[PDB]
Amino acid sequence: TCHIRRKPKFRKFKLYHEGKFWCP
Repeated sequence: TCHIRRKPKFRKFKLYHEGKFWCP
């Protein structure tokens, strides 16, 4: 599922260890 208010952008580490959810 993909539901986010602020899509991922301008980030260094991808899929880091912070909340399992990567899909706006």
